[PDB]
Amino acid sequence: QERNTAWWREGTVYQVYPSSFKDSNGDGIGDIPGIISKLDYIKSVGTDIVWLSPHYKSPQVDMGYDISDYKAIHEPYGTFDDCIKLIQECHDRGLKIIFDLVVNHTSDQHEWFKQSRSSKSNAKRDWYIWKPAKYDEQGNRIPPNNWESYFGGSAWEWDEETQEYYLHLFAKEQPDINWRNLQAREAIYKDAILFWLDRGIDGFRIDTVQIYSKPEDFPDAPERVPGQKLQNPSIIVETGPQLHEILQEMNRKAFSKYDIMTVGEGSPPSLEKTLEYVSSSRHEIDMLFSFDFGALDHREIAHTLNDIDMVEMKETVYRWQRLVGKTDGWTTFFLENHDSGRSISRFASDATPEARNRSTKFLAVLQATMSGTLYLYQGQEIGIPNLPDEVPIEEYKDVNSINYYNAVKEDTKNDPDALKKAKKYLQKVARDHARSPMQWDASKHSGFTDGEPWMIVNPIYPEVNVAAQEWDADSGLNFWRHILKFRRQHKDVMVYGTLEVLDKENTKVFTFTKASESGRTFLVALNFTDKAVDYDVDQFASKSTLLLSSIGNVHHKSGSLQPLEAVIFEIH
Ligand SMILES: OC[C@H]1O[C@H](O)[C@H](O)[C@@H](O)[C@@H]1O
Ligand SMILES: [Ca+2]
Repeated sequence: QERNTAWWREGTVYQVYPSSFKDSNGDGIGDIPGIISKLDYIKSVGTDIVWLSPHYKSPQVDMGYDISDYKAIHEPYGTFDDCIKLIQECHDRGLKIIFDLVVNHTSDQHEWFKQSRSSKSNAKRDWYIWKPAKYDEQGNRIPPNNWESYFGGSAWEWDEETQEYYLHLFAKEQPDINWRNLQAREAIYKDAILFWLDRGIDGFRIDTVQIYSKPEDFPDAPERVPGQKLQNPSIIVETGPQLHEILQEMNRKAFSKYDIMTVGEGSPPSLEKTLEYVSSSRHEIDMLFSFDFGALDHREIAHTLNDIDMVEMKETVYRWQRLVGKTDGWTTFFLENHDSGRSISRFASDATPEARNRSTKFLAVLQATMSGTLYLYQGQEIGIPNLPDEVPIEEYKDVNSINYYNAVKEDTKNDPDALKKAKKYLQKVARDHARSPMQWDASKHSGFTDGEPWMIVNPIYPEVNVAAQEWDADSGLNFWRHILKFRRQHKDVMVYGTLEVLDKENTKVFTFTKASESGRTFLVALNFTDKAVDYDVDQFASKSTLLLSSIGNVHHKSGSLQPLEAVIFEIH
């Protein structure tokens, strides 16, 4: 198997969130014709590959990640031929398109589940994970173990009609597929994978790629949150006994028969296990998204915020950037997606118009200099920040936000201080900041819809919008376009370059080198603080020439880095 890999290795991915990108018929929901009408705009950002988030038939409990039919399209997004049209419209403009592959679980409204839960004698019973109840010391009915769902509460839902519990790592409406059942494997391969590979898509975003295979004895998860009864089982379900078997099967049967790229969500903590997923040798998948970088400012399982430790951040960047050049694997880099808070709000300053612009360019240098495939999320190019403090919790429509807040309200019996702390946490890292409609212009709802949007449009939209940034040479959008042109022109060091960290102990400035095997080497310095810091490039590079600064080359002062200034130098 000799393949065309350069297109995914060097390509820039733009992630589209169907519900929030563009509404073409004023019902307040985004749709496929809206996407088709904005494809020229996507191309103009610098995009090679479009990553469409789940658009298939779904009750929208988890906004597309609970699928009720792999072969049909969610009616508000448009018709089945609208989906085929989008694939062609992308292709017409030189854009590839990848779909979201959600196969750890299905909707509870999927016909496969309606059959599974119907009776214990049903032919498709074993297609999902059913377990009998356990009884505690005092005779009460309890689940098979302490596993917690990622959205709160136990991971086992009680089906009274069949007196048995079904496994659900996500919502009660997302029952987990039993991957031990070969008949269910074939059903997924045919409907969720080969059906769309046969319609000409260029690849998939594989969800929760580590958790398909559960250990046969479903043992209690470890005490990750001291003294709490239920425990998230991510650490014991990740890379299960059949996981690599499954990925190997998906490659030989589907991925290897088409010219595509596969990107998996979730990576192991070690290099040798990570290479078991992405090494060319292995013929499984091409690259992985790691949660490490996104986890520097919060701990999801404990719903706690924390200050970013500069040295841990550097070690996290190096942990995965080390795959490029020293191995036959690959890696990715991203600061945003549908499951995260806005990047300028979490990693830079969003306080003022000037700060939003300076921060957008700052993070742009951080991402542009990282090796591996680069991923942008709709909005990131124009510096959309997080929803401000004045937006109340009722507007946070995401199920993860509602379940957490409700669990605080229940477990603390409306402790008002606990609710304020729960809201503060949600204001920094909720998934809702990434789902507020795309900001196109300064008209009603930032020109996203003529109707009433399905979720609140960020109220900074009059300042922050595409049309405002299009003809402004100094906008974050035109900075993003230039930095991607720079990235392609210097791909030997930016895309394929080996990364090495210098001045490790420095807590204010991150300094690293990107070296090609051709010879060429760049040095990147980022001042993550908001005060001027003394910085001397000559202590880390014999000879150097400034190529670009995020604050403007003429504003760069030798012997210092300005607040949130990132610089690229050619050295050696
Ligand atoms: O499908 C359940 C969850 O897993 C997926 O990986 C998605 O990225 C996330 O948005 C979703 O809530
Ligand atoms: Ca619509």
